[PDB]
Amino acid sequence: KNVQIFVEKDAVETSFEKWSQPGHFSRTLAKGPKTTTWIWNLHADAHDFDSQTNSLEEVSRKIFSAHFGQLAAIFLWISGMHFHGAYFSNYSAWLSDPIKIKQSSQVVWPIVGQEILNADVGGNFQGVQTTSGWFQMWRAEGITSEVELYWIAIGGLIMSALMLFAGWFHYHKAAPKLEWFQNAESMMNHHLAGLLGLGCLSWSGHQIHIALPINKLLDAGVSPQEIPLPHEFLINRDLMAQLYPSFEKGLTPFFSGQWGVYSDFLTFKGGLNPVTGGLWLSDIAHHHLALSVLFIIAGHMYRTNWGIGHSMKEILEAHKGPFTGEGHKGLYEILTTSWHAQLAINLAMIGSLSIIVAHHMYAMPPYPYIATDYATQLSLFTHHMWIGGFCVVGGAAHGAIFMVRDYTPANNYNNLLDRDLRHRDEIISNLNWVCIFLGCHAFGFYIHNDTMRALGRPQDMFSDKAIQLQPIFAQWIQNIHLLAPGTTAPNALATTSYAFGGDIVEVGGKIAMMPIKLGTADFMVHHIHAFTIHVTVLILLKGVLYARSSKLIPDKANLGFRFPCDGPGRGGTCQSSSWDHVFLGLFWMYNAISVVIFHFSWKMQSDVWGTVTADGSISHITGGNFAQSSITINGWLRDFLWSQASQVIQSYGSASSAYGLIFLGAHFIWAFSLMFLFSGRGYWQELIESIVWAHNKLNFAPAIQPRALSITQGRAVGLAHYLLGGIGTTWAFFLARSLSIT
Amino acid sequence: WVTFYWHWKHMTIWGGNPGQFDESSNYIMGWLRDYLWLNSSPLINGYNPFGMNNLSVWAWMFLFGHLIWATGFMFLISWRGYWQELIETLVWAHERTPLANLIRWRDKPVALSIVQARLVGLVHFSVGYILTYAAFLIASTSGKFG
Amino acid sequence: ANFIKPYNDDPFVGHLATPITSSAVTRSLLKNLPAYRFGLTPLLRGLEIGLAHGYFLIGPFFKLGPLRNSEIALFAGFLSTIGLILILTLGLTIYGAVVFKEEKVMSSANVNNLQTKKAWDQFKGGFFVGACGSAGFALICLYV
Amino acid sequence: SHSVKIYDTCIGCTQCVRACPTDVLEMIPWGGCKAKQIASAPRTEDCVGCKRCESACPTDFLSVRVYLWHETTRSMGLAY
Amino acid sequence: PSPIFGGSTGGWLRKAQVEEKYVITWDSPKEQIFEMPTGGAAIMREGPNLLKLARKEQCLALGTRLRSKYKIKYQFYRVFPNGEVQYLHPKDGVYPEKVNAGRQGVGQNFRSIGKNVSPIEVKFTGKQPYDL
Amino acid sequence: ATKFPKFSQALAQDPATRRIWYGIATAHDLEAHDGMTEENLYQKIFASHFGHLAIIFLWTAGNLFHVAWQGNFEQWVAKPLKTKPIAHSIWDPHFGESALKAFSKGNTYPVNIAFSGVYQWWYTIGFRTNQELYAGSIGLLILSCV
Ligand code: CLA
Ligand code: CLA
Ligand code: CLA
Ligand code: CLA
Ligand code: CLA
Ligand code: CLA
Ligand SMILES: CC1=C(/C=C/C(C)=C/C=C/C(C)=C/C=C/C=C(C)/C=C/C=C(C)/C=C/C2=C(C)CCCC2(C)C)C(C)(C)CCC1
Ligand SMILES: CC1=C(/C=C/C(C)=C/C=C/C(C)=C/C=C/C=C(C)/C=C/C=C(C)/C=C/C2=C(C)CCCC2(C)C)C(C)(C)CCC1
Ligand SMILES: CC1=C(C/C=C(\C)CCC[C@H](C)CCC[C@H](C)CCCC(C)C)C(=O)c2ccccc2C1=O
Ligand code: SF4
Ligand code: SF4
Repeated sequence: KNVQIFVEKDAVETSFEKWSQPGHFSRTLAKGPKTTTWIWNLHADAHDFDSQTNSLEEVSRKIFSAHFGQLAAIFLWISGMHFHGAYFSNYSAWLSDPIKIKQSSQVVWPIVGQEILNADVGGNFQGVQTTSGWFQMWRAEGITSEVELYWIAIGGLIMSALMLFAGWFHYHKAAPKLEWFQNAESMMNHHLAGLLGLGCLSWSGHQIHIALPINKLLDAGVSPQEIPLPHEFLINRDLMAQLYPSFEKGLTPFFSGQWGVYSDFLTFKGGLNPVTGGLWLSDIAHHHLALSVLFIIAGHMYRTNWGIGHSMKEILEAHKGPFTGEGHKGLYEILTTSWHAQLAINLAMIGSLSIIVAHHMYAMPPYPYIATDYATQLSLFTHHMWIGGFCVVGGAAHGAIFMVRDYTPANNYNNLLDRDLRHRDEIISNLNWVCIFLGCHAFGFYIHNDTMRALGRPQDMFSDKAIQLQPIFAQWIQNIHLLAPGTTAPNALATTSYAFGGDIVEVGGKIAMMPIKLGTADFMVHHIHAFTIHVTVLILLKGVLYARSSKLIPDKANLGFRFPCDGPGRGGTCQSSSWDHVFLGLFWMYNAISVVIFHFSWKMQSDVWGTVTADGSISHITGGNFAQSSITINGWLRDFLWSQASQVIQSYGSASSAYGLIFLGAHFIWAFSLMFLFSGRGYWQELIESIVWAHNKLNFAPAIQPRALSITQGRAVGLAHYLLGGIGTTWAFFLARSLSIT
Repeated sequence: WVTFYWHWKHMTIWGGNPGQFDESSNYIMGWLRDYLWLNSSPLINGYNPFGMNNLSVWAWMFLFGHLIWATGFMFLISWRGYWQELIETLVWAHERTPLANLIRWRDKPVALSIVQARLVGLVHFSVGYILTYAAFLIASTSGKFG
Repeated sequence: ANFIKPYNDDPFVGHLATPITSSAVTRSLLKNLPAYRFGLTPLLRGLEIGLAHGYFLIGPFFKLGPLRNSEIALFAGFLSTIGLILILTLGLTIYGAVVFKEEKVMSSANVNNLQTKKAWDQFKGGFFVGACGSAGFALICLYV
Repeated sequence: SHSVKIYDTCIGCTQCVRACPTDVLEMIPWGGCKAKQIASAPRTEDCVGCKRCESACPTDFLSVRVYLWHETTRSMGLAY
Repeated sequence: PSPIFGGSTGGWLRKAQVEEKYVITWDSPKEQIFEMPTGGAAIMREGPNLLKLARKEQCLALGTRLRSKYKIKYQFYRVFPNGEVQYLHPKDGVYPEKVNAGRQGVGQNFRSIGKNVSPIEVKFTGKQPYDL
Repeated sequence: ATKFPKFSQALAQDPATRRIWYGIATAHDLEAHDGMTEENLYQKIFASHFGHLAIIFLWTAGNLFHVAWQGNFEQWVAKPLKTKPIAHSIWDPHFGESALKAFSKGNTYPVNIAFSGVYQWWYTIGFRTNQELYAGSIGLLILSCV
């Protein structure tokens, strides 16, 4: 057998000795501090496990146990939330009337006049309005009572302590060997079939037996109280056959292969629930079933201990064309002997996933009563755009850490990796052009519109009334999705989303979904999206390809991943390291995602969101100003930023006045960053010397000598304040704007 | 800080309500809302979809300033050896493309130096800074005349 | 099989011989363009080039012009093609006035060479004739 | 070209010469310190100016010193 | 005797045939793969090896990787467009890190650094404080 | 030096584009030029002071000329409380029809309103006609020639 369990017993003694010696993990820091730079190095190097030991087995043991610690903090986080929903919320009052009661799971103490933050939300309750969608998620599970939330909170605490115990057990008591970690084919079979497959099967089981029948009674108008205990849905088929009259057959049409009997709970109707404005739970139960069969079957594609199956190595090595040379040879050693190469894939995938997740939750809203909560819709969408943005660049950082540290030329003669490095001047110069081509056109469309309008010539602007730029490719695709129910998807009753066209869904007088028409003002913005992604890719790609050498520095790989420069000769060598490429690309991701959430917040408010009256008279939030006000920069500056600021700037004395303070606080922090980004270290260290003198004059000085922040560190400070202040100012602007319109 | 203060104090004396500045000038939000947000109305309405006015040039100059100030950030945050490596791929590309090979520079293209980037980034931050305030202070006063 | 080798069997030279660089299509095509054709006076080299450029520079001026919707939409733009050619020619005069050096010895056995001061002047004047003439040719072809 | 000067506080521990990435400095015989050797700058025209030599010099203040000078194609560090 | 390499776009430019180009020679006892300063990988040939590069640093960077990573030792040359060659590394066959009788003093100030003159003293002259 | 910077032999032998950038930015740093003596230094500065003085009087002579030629000084002197003073006229082929009507509100042609305060200044020092303003501009053109 090749797949076995290898574990070392009693590997590391558990004592408080090392806790009292900061910097024990590295060879240079263990001597103790001499300057204040030591304190900074202590934190920057604490998780760099690769630079602490040379053994791959010891690095892998540290990573494994740290995953248990990360999960234990997530369980504690989840257990808190459920606890707040059970003791500091208005969940019951919300369940009885989820159109008038606003949501809240946080209560502040009254101590310095801050009680004003407890808003008058409803249901004889005062608290801070929360926009995480905990409530809607609980209704979809069929919660209905605070008691049930309490058990989740106790079970979250127990799981959290189980994780803490497992991470301690696997690092000190039962430390598993290197052979165990290097089992990719086994690991893939378990994550596909076990984690994802049995996860979707059991979840589907909860949805069919507990979540489906409770939701049917809530939707029909039954008060929570009259709904029976969830376990009573598991015992009496009489209760289950009244709602879905195919339980009288039981489980026999499943083993006879007559699955169309269950069309009561395995639907493919599409659209949304006219009552709640969320997806049909019956579609979601079918969704998890079809997934779980796919995941369990996919977890049999690899060979472990029995002959049958694929070896990952013979797959990749078979793929070689006459342009690619050796093709995929060597990518195994890479992806089974280096943790950096793994994160580079994984973070790029998980970050892309969170972006994908945010696009699908506003167009096909999966929870009930969430589509008309515009504060939740807006908050959840931007959040995943940010988390997606950070993880994507984080994949590119580890790709460049891999090229510097784990990459070897002898392991890769003439393969795809070796070949990319060989024409790296061609990838970068061609990308460079595509960037100069996309920016001059997409941003120059706005300038033209800014000058034409200012010169009194609107007849010559790129608009829906002048020179049109109609997005005909995306309009063509919308028609296909609209005509799809019946033809291309003959068993589908309605379209996947109403964005491609169809009818208007409304819950409580508010609009949940509407067709989203695309015109030339849409078209122009989509290129800005195109353009800012291509530039971000230009910086990160360049950092990975030139991580080891350049024409400028031939021995860049000997200097390391993150070095400040190679001196003021050879012209300027500042920011040549691949860490500095990651540093620059963080500012672009920021630039790119900011335009995305600006585009989403304004298009939804202009052309979807709003209320209605008799004869379907739709009144939008900003009244349809999107086709003729977003084609110029002045229109974006005056109608989006200036007009919609009125809430956050007039929030004083109200319950949303914390958003006005955090608004100013983040404008302050953002400006504070510019002191670190524009200046440099040797002006600050001379400044410290005059200060130290005033201390020496008075007979005292710290024995840990004060030293200015280093070149690399002064950049990482200025970037962290730039993001914090920038994202924060928008955070405060988005919530005080959307709480006032929801 | 001196020019905002001198202007805001006069706009309220001319407007006939000196008390507006006497109460809102104690906290920052007062400055941000009653001076900057409240007085930019006639400037940014210089031109719009409906039409344009005499003050369109100040509105165009207002945006102009914001752009030059923001391009000043490029020269101040991103340093030289990023740019030097980029130009080396551009020198390569130009030398390998047929029909563009007949033309050639007489001065080797290189990235601006360390001290040159600071001076340029400084001139952008400066010219953008002054032009956007000139744009604001002139049209907010002439657009309200009091 | 390998479709990528070092250009001219020189592995250390910084070039790659790919089907975009050196294939039978791109070899015969580039060898017959007027900037690389064997048997052309530098006037003729500039004439042809100019004949093919002035003809399509017309288009974006006549269609997306400031006076495109007037009865003098064709005139407006033709004039502005001539003004574009005057700027391009001006870039050709100054480039050759500085890149090439005057010859001491009347010795001239290659009067055909393009990369010289005397021939560049002929090449520059041929560009101006062919581009103003092709600007006028589709002035006739569009007046229909 | 750049200018590289070497002062008498040089203790001759060869660390600047081992750090130079373009072979500008060398060690020569000298009778003024324990190691009887001093650094020398015979090829300052290959000097790119990266100052790696000064980051390696243990004396306080430095024994080796680089001063900015007129730039050629070699000190600009160009490969074109 | 050029090593085994499939080529790359990071090699020499016009500067080679117009301005000085550099070659490096080394001797290897066996066939081993090394990293190119302008390219990712290449197999060196037993016996003498000859490589052409565009910069002195690129040549010297390869030497450093050939020294403490493979235990081998090399010669640098400057080649002009007319055909004149120059011999550069090692200058006198002996490495610069090791003292060799016969070398001389170039560019040495016979005093410590705090002993330089004020810039006002050398006013209106064509020098500098560190050239006195 | 025999290159573009003729005052820096060390900047004129640079093969990169940096040479162009530096010859511009060190042109006035007279003490650092090749072969500069002290007596020649003071002479160059002195003559540079004359040329600077002439640019100021040429600048003033401009402002007198544009108001005398295109302002409303005479109409302003008659009613200084109602009329808006006129900087100079606009001629820009890039203006739409509504631009020409927006910048000519209250006048006959396109025009910029002055915010320099030269009107109030000239009024209190004696000026009353356009002929006097024009005469003052000729006297400052002659002074600049001297
Ligand atoms: C809003 C942005 C911003 C801010 C806040 C500062 C802040 C500062 N800069 Mg500046 N700087 C900026 C932008 C900014 N910079 C920019 C864009 C540049 C161009 C690169 C510079 C360039 C620069 C240089 C060259 C110099 C400064 C200096 C200073 C200091 C001035 C002394 C002072 O004000 O003490 C007050 C301290 C603060 C305002 C920092 C905030 C502290 C907060 C947390 C206090 C909270 C209030 C209250 C005390 C709360 C009590 C605390 C609690 C524990 C009880 C201070 C740290 C000088 C310096 O360091 O001298 C001492 C200096 O020489 N900066
Ligand atoms: C069916 C088997 C199975 C399952 C479910 C998992 C599940 C997991 N593995 Mg894993 N693994 C397996 C087999 C399995 N592995 C094998 C055989 C190997 C050796 C090749 C590995 C080697 C391995 C490594 C090296 C790492 C993981 C990690 C992880 C976690 C990924 C993070 C995540 O998605 O959190 C989702 C979290 C949850 C779903 C919470 C579940 C918490 C526990 C573990 C419950 C599962 C136990 C049991 C099946 C539940 C029974 C339910 C009951 C009602 C019947 C996840 C908990 C990573 C990690 O985080 O480690 C801590 C990691 O670094 N695995
Ligand atoms: C699963 C995700 C993941 C993992 C495991 C790692 C792991 C690692 N990264 Mg990495 N990275 C990630 C995501 C990840 N990263 C992402 C998303 C990015 C892009 C932003 C990066 C960018 C990145 C760079 C650029 C570098 C690393 C480095 C490292 C290594 C050492 C980290 C260390 O010691 O930090 C210790 C941790 C800290 C010092 C914590 C400070 C975190 C910030 C400053 C505070 C956050 C603010 C807070 C959230 C809000 C504040 C509010 C305020 C009011 C208080 C380690 C291998 C470094 C390295 O040397 O690689 C080997 C390195 O140079 N990573
Ligand atoms: C508003 C500020 C601003 C602007 C305009 C730019 C502009 C640019 N940056 Mg950026 N940058 C900025 C801030 C800014 N940056 C900041 C704050 C940082 C610090 C983090 C950086 C860091 C940085 C890096 C690290 C990179 C860039 C890149 C680029 C270039 C993108 C290519 C392109 O489309 O150019 C086209 C020009 C524009 C989009 C702007 C003007 C558009 C005009 C109006 C249209 C065409 C005009 C025409 C050509 C000339 C006619 C006018 C004239 C006759 C008067 C471009 C020059 C990237 C690059 O060079 O890749 C190619 C790159 O890698 N920048
Ligand atoms: C780059 C963005 C951009 C674009 C696309 C336009 C587009 C336009 N502007 Mg402009 N403009 C811009 C930015 C831009 N503007 C900026 C930034 C400003 C502010 C300074 C202005 C200010 C401005 C004014 C004041 C005016 C215009 C006008 C115009 C129009 C005509 C211009 C003209 O004839 O040019 C000539 C065009 C060309 C010579 C075209 C060359 C490009 C060709 C097609 C490229 C072909 C590439 C080819 C595919 C390569 C493959 C070859 C292979 C197949 C062999 C046109 C709609 C005028 C108008 O009336 O508007 C209607 C006008 O009066 N613009
Ligand atoms: C401050 C000086 C100045 C002046 C006087 C002009 C004048 C003009 N511009 Mg221009 N422009 C300038 C600066 C200037 N520009 C700058 C700095 C920019 C870049 C930001 C532009 C960008 C710009 C654009 C994008 C466009 C103009 C256009 C125009 C024309 C106005 C529209 C019209 O009705 O013409 C209509 C034009 C005609 C009826 C025919 C005119 C043909 C000309 C006069 C032929 C000239 C021939 C001659 C050989 C030119 C030699 C040039 C050189 C040797 C000096 C007009 C000729 C528009 C244009 O060219 O229209 C086609 C236009 O699309 N301008
Ligand atoms: C929310 C939450 C929670 C909770 C959770 C839970 C409550 C869970 C559950 C879960 C579950 C409760 C699961 C279940 C599972 C089950 C399963 C998964 C089953 C399966 C089975 C099967 C698969 C079968 C098979 C078969 C057949 C069909 C036939 C033949 C025979 C056999 C046996 C083979 C916690 C506390 C953690 C924390 C916090 C959060
Ligand atoms: C798109 C495309 C393409 C391309 C194409 C092209 C690019 C074309 C061009 C074409 C052109 C661009 C053409 C031109 C033409 C021209 C002409 C046709 C001319 C004519 C002229 C004439 C005939 C003459 C004139 C004159 C003179 C010179 C003198 C005076 C008199 C006259 C006026 C007569 C391809 C194939 C790749 C593919 C597909 C797509
Ligand atoms: C200001 C600045 C410094 C000076 C900053 C230093 C020396 C760090 C000071 C951090 C202190 C010691 C940590 C404790 C923070 C404060 C004592 C408390 C402030 C927090 C409030 C909320 C109370 C640099 O060292 C530097 C280096 C490189 C580029 C730019 C810069 C730069 O801009
Ligand atoms: S400046 Fe750099 S290249 Fe010159 S001698 Fe010192 S270390 Fe060597
Ligand atoms: S200058 Fe510094 S590194 Fe060089 S020999 Fe002297 S002490 Fe050693």
